[PDB]
Amino acid sequence: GSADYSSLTVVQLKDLLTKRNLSVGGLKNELVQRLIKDDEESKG
Repeated sequence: GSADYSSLTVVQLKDLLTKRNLSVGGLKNELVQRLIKDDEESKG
């Protein structure tokens, strides 16, 4: 009922990815997919 990257504004998606040593390349949805796809995969 909250999630994170789910749908931040392109400014936040770029902000977390910028600080994540990983930027977001693509449209707003691509940004959303980059954070969630990168977040779902990267996780011990």
